Amino acid sequence: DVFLMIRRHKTTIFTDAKESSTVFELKRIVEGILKRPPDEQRLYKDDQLLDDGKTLGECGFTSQTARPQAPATVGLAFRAFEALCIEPFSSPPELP
Amino acid sequence: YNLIHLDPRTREGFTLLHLAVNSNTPVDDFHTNDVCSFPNALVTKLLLDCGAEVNAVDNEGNSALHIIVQYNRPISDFLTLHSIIISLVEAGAHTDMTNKQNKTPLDKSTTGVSEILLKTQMKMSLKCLAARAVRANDINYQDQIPRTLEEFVGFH
Amino acid sequence: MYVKLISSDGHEFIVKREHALTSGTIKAMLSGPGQFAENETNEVNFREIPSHVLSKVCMYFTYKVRYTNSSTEIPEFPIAPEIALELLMAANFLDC
Amino acid sequence: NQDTVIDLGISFQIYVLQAGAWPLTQAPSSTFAIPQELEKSVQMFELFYSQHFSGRKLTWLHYLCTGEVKMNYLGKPYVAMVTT
Amino acid sequence: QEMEQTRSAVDEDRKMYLQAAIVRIMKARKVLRHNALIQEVISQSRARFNPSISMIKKCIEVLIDKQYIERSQASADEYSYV
Amino acid sequence: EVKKWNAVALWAWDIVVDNCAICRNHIMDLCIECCTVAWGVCNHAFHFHCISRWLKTRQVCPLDNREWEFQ
Ligand SMILES: [Zn+2]
Ligand SMILES: [Zn+2]
Ligand SMILES: [Zn+2]
Repeated sequence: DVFLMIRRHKTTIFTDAKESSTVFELKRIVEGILKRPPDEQRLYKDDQLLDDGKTLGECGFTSQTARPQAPATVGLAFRAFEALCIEPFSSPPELP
Repeated sequence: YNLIHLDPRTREGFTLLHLAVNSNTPVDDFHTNDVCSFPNALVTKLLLDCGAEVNAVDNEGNSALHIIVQYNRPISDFLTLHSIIISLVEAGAHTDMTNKQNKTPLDKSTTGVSEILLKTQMKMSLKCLAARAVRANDINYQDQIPRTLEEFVGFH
Repeated sequence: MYVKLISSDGHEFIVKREHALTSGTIKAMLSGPGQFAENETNEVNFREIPSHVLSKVCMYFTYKVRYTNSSTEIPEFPIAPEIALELLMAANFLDC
Repeated sequence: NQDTVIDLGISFQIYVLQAGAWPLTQAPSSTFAIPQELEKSVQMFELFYSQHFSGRKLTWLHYLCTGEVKMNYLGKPYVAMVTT
Repeated sequence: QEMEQTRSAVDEDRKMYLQAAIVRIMKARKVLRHNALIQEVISQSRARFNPSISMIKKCIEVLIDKQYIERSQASADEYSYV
Repeated sequence: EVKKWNAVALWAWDIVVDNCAICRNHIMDLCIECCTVAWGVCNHAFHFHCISRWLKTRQVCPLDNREWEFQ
């Protein structure tokens, strides 16, 4: 029951699944909702690449940290592979 | 409904349903003590179904939920509580009204059973949980927020 | 199955359709006119809310689904003071 | 009534017995584990009862339970309605 | 095998009914003779189960041990409620 | 694997304390003396009538060997 925040440019996808599951379908759940070729994806958690057959529970994050308010954000990238390029959220207008 | 539409108010600012939900209502020493119990489940249920102002506030700033959670006998007539709590939440009665002395009725539950009932009837909701923070930290809402949101913040 | 939400500041947020259906406005916008009857994307634009608050409700959308009525030890919501009074202009527009 | 496609794969005939006025009890622990076929069923019903009926501890009784059995491993002949 | 403890269950329950029976009697009677109290407990409980004398004797002692009631100082037969 | 199974339910009132272990009755109904249910530092809920009479006998909680005090 780990909660994710997949990021790729301005596009951001929220994701929740169990930890004991490979990141293969994690590359494919975005593939189904982006209508793009599947093999071009390359997930980048904390600016590093990880095995497609490896589970996301072993990818670095746990459920006790990735609660929905602050989910374990990850960066997505597509083959041109190519480095992760995400857009950070804009700062709110600060109080005077 | 005619009386409620006219909406009488007590000296202490209590509305009619507020007088229905409290426990310190004086009862006459004659046979009314036999039958006129307070808080009464049927009385509050019929008043709310009749069209009572469920979000009516008193001069002390509390709502009906604030008064009913403060009952001194939670496990003596718990079913009545289990009725009235499922009554008010069924029609208005914001569970986090946060009376004018910055007290949500959950903090004024003063009883584990009553707060369990309220938490089961509480709702993961809007800018009420997303307003307790903005009224705890004094952020200027004076015409910085919509007009109905003025009273929305004034509650929350 | 999934819905797309476009923020004012270019950011696009994609979350589960059921999770975004907890707010009445999204239910209203996805229904009737402007339904965008593709049953897979159902993108909706939001030119008023900034990116972070749209991310914040997307955090809150999954928060409500997980904790409707279960796990009585309910975790609270860390609303930032700098994001306060900004989400206070959003949920009424969303009818959460 | 739920928004999503809620299909349980199981039909119900529930006898929601009241409090201790009923004479049957279960004094031994006898923690019979919920079958995973009907685990989605009991979680849906527990969520249903705890929402429409607040403040109710649905203590399930399985020693006087009832229900049918399917024997698809053998080849599914007939039906059987032995205890849970 | 299970029906004999149900007989003991109401027998346990009838003692609890017996204990509550003496208390409401002595709330108004204050002090009462034991022989009159034997008829008095039976009189109200006759609508339900008929209590034998042996069950009453131990229920007086249990109520005495609980110190809801005790024997009167003037007469050991007479009982005093507190 | 299943089509029409269902069991028998049994619901209490989500009360953390089951019974008043003085009169051995429920907490919802009145006391044997009469209503008012007290609490203790040992987190045990008995009637005020059942406890005020208990402290005359002994100032000890009936379940655990602990000195009873009010709440
Ligand atoms: Zn008692
Ligand atoms: Zn009493
Ligand atoms: Zn104790």
